[PDB]
Amino acid sequence: HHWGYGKHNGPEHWHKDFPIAKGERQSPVDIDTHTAKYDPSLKPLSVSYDQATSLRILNNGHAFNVEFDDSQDKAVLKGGPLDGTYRLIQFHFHWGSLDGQGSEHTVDKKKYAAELHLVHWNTKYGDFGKAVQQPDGLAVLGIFLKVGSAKPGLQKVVDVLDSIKTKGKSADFTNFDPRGLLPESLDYWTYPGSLTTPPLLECVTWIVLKEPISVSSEQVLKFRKLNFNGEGEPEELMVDNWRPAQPLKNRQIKASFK
Ligand SMILES: [Zn+2]
Repeated sequence: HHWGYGKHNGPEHWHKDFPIAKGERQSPVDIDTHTAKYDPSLKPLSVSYDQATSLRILNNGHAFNVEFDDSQDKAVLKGGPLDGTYRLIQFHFHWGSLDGQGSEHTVDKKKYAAELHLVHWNTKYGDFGKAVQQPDGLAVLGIFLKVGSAKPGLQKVVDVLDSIKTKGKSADFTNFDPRGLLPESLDYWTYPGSLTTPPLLECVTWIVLKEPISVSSEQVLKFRKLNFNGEGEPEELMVDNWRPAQPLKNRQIKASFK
């Protein structure tokens, strides 16, 4: 037995192995745009991805992860609600079985077809494993995906998924530029939260972009051909790998824009 997204091991079960699932600053949440508070003391995001060095793409049994070299300040996030410098370590997606679901965050109860998470860790803690133990240890940039026109910058990712169909498989994935995954605007909401997968640690500063990117029906369809299972095991399609919205509790969502 292990946690997953099935009927018998899904989000509603996670609290048994990971009690923090019922904690005070769990993610994702519903962003209520009318009760979000505009904060003019919030700065612009500074995204510096021009020296980013992608290494590998991996099917870890619940998503696929594109990994980056985080040994130096190559791809960093600064500004916004953050204090200090956050290094990009990986990005991954959450998606659905149908176009009308897939995102983790929702906006006035609207679900998007998928959600992209660019995960960064605060360099003052020296390594990722130390960072996740701290309340200001990670920053995650969340980007919604809607189905419309194709996203050209996503296609290199889509074309390599056949080679990592099953859990545990990995492929070399160098020279991918994550700047091709960003929307035009960097307007955002931000709130303190958690990882949305076990161990669900409450160490994340969420930065959710307002503007979705559009991908084609064909591109998201390829996501849905991946497998939760390992090679030689019964085929389980990797779909609906999203956690539903959690209670906001004593938190406020702030907006960088009016
Ligand atoms: Zn995620």
